[PDB]
Amino acid sequence: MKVELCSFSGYKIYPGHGRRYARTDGKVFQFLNAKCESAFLSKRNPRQINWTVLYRRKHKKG
Amino acid sequence: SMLRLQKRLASSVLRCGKKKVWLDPNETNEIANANSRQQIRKLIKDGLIIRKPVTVHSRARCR
Amino acid sequence: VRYSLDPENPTKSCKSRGSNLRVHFKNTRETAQAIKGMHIRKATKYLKDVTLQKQCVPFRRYNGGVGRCAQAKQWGWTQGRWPKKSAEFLLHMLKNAESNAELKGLDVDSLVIEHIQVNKAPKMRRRTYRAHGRINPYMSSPCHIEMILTEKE
Amino acid sequence: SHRKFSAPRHGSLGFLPRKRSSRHRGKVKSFPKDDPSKPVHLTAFLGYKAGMTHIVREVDRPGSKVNKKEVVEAVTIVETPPMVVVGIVGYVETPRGLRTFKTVFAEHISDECKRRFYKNWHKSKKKAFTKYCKKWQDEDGKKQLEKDFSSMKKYCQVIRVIAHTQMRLLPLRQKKAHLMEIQVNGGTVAEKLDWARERLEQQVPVNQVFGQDEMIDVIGVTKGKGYKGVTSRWHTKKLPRKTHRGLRKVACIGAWHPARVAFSVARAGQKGYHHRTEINKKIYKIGQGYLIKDGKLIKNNASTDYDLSDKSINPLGGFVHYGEVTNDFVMLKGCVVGTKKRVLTLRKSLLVQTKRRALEKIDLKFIDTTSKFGHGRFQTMEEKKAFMGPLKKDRIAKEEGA
RNA sequence: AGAUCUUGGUGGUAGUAGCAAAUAUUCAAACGAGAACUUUGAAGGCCGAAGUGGAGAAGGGUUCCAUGUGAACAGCAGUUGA
RNA sequence: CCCACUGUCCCUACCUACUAUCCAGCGAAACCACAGCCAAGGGAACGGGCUUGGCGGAAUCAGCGGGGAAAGAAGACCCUG
RNA sequence: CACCCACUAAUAGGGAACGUGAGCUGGGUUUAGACCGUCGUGAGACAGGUUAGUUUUACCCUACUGAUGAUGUGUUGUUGC
Ligand SMILES: [Mg+2]
Ligand SMILES: [Mg+2]
Ligand SMILES: [Mg+2]
Ligand SMILES: [Mg+2]
Ligand SMILES: [Mg+2]
Ligand SMILES: [Mg+2]
Ligand SMILES: [Mg+2]
Ligand SMILES: [Mg+2]
Ligand SMILES: [Mg+2]
Ligand SMILES: [Mg+2]
Ligand SMILES: [Mg+2]
Ligand SMILES: [Mg+2]
Ligand SMILES: [Mg+2]
Ligand SMILES: [Mg+2]
Ligand SMILES: [Mg+2]
Ligand SMILES: [Mg+2]
Ligand SMILES: [Mg+2]
Ligand SMILES: [Mg+2]
Ligand SMILES: [Mg+2]
Ligand SMILES: [Mg+2]
Ligand SMILES: [Mg+2]
Ligand SMILES: [Mg+2]
Ligand SMILES: [Mg+2]
Ligand SMILES: [Mg+2]
Ligand SMILES: [Mg+2]
Ligand SMILES: [Mg+2]
Repeated sequence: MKVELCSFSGYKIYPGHGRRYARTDGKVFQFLNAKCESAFLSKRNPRQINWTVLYRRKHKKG
Repeated sequence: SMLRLQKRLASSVLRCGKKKVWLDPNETNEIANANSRQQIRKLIKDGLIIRKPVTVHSRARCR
Repeated sequence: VRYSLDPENPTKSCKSRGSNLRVHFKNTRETAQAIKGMHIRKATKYLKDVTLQKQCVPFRRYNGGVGRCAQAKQWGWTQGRWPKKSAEFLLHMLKNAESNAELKGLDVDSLVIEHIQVNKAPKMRRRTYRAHGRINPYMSSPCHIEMILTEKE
Repeated sequence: SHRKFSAPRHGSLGFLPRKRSSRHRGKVKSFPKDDPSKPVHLTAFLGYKAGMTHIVREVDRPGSKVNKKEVVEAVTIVETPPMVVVGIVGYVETPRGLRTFKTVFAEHISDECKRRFYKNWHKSKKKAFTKYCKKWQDEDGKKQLEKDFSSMKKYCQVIRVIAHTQMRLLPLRQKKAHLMEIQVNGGTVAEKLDWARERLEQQVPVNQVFGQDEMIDVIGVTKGKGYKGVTSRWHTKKLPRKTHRGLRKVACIGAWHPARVAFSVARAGQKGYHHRTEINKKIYKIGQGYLIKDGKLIKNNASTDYDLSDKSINPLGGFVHYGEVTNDFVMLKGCVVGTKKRVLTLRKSLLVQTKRRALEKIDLKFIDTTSKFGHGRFQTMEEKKAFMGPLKKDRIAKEEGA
């Protein structure tokens, strides 16, 4: 019912889920789960992981 | 019944280890009567005792 | 031979005896106390159940360290076990007594174990080794067994 | 010599018989103090721990940082089908305590209720109360019952009613119901006896016993942890790694004198499965359960004033290790002792709720229903299919279905 | 009655401690009264040539080999065996 | 002493293998005046026994290390001969 | 023991065989190796300094922690005080 969030994978994050990460430079990110956060922490590109929303829209899937 | 002697004799005559010696489980009775190397040779000729092929180690991956 | 507790009527009774039976004596004693007073068929099926761990014998006197099992609640006891070797030995003795009862020509459908006795047999010496080159006895504890059956129904 | 530094004692001396509960239900041991001026009402109930989830609500606590703000609070769902009352017990006050005076059971005892009387229902002849209930019919037994009621009315000081849960309504394997004495309060002995006499053979829904946003007590048996050492059973300090004969121990279990071990020394043994009583638990939402008036209604279980989503309290995939909840459920705030599918007793608070923690109106805005069998990420099947679109098995099923 | 006495016998402890150094056994069959342990076959493994292989010295002295037994021993068992 | 490193620690938790656990079989050893609930008293000046009092309910299991001034050596310190 | 740093409402003093080694550790003292200084002719000594140096056993009774039970109510169960 509050603000819905978007993760590294582009999923909606419901309240009470995931974590919020803010870097020192001044950008704040949120991740749906530890998998998405870990993928972000290795600086893996979202567009090359098959189940990310970004890959889905890039490849015109569905 | 207990064919350790027969296995030893077969391994010695066939000049291979006991690993490669195959004794026929069906004619166990016939083998157990053989207590001489001549009898072992006869059983070899008849085909009750088989020298099993060497385990395969191919070098195709190596090549 | 001089059986202890000779029967009241040594015509309706048969005897079986064993000596130097290579079984644990305490286990045998607990088993014999367990089967005391039973009909022969009931005793036989009971020992067979002991073999299959379906009925446990109550360890009443020599219960040191004996664990707890559910089947002990049949008796007013808590500790119990399933001595296989004791069961087999008592089975052989019981079949011997049955053969004697046949030879006396009295039906074996009416036998009740009125008397049974287990006594320690002479100990046999075995040897072990300890930490500082010390030797400890490794004794065995066989037992002599006698029993008397009786026709009653 | 004194210990060189002071340290608070580890463990509580109020729970010293740290042993398994001799009961599986969890008994009341203290009912709310009676007062005749109140209306006739029950005092307690039986519930089952379905599972847990979290909710989103706005707090209306003035003067805090959380006033007019939205918070997330974890909740516990307790499935509570309506109790079935089968009997009445009256007690008489003695200088030796309360003792049972006279007991009356109702006719047509439910089959599940009768199972409680049998350790092995399978081989039973089902004879329980069969001769008893026949006295509800002949005039002699009826007169005996009327004399019994008159005696209770003129002699008993407090009375209770026996209610049993309904196993057929729950998704658990066990079909043996749970019996309970529930005290009845709020009126004269005659009034409460008349009310209970009306309520014999009847169903008492949980809403008629407890109310919205009211703080109650929770009684149950915790999670049995099995045999445990001192370190977990008492949270004492671990010994250093150089320790020889064991580091998960207590180094000193008592001085030379009094030449014994005091009871207050922490020692290994049973952990968990302890009968506990928790108090001050607010009821955020009392569920309504499943109805079919024309069709099955599930929105009533999870749709709130701002969600308006036709979804049930059951999370995606059902509750972990529990099943699916279809009947009346209670949404407590916070944690509740015992595992899943563990019977719980809920009781009216013995105290007076004057604090602004209590008596605060509760308005839910959003209730999470994501799958807890993993990291759930969709509220409903409908939203999941909407997001993910068609799938391969969906396509092949459409192919065969044309 | 003593002498931490000598010799010998026997208890409680106690059916207790214990039978945990070196990855692992399974199926079927046969003999056999009796099979987890005997033997054969199949399977999975291990030792991995500085070996759990093949042979010698010193030392041991018949343990070597055949057949037979299930008294004792191989701390379980064994139809097997130094 | 410093850089890095980390469950040494904050502050503990989980997992694996073998044990312990139970069963089958086999099966000792140390030790043992007799036995083994405590408080106070007196006493060889710190009792399991005695007095006073508190009390006391068969058989046992898994732990445990407070006590038995536990066991292991006729104290190796000191003194005498 | 002492002292300092910091925090805190406060950083009070003590006992239980100078509590607590079959709970741990072994840093110290208090063996055998060794060096320095002092003493002694010397072997050797030094509540003088330094360094390195095996911390055994519980399965018994009891205590304590848990676990079966056990006594009567004819049996057995349910609900309770
Ligand atoms: Mg013991
Ligand atoms: Mg043990
Ligand atoms: Mg040894
Ligand atoms: Mg030696
Ligand atoms: Mg150490
Ligand atoms: Mg989950
Ligand atoms: Mg004498
Ligand atoms: Mg004398
Ligand atoms: Mg002597
Ligand atoms: Mg053992
Ligand atoms: Mg072992
Ligand atoms: Mg290999
Ligand atoms: Mg070699
Ligand atoms: Mg030989
Ligand atoms: Mg053996
Ligand atoms: Mg005393
Ligand atoms: Mg001396
Ligand atoms: Mg001396
Ligand atoms: Mg103090
Ligand atoms: Mg001290
Ligand atoms: Mg000590
Ligand atoms: Mg020590
Ligand atoms: Mg030191
Ligand atoms: Mg020195
Ligand atoms: Mg000099
Ligand atoms: Mg060194």
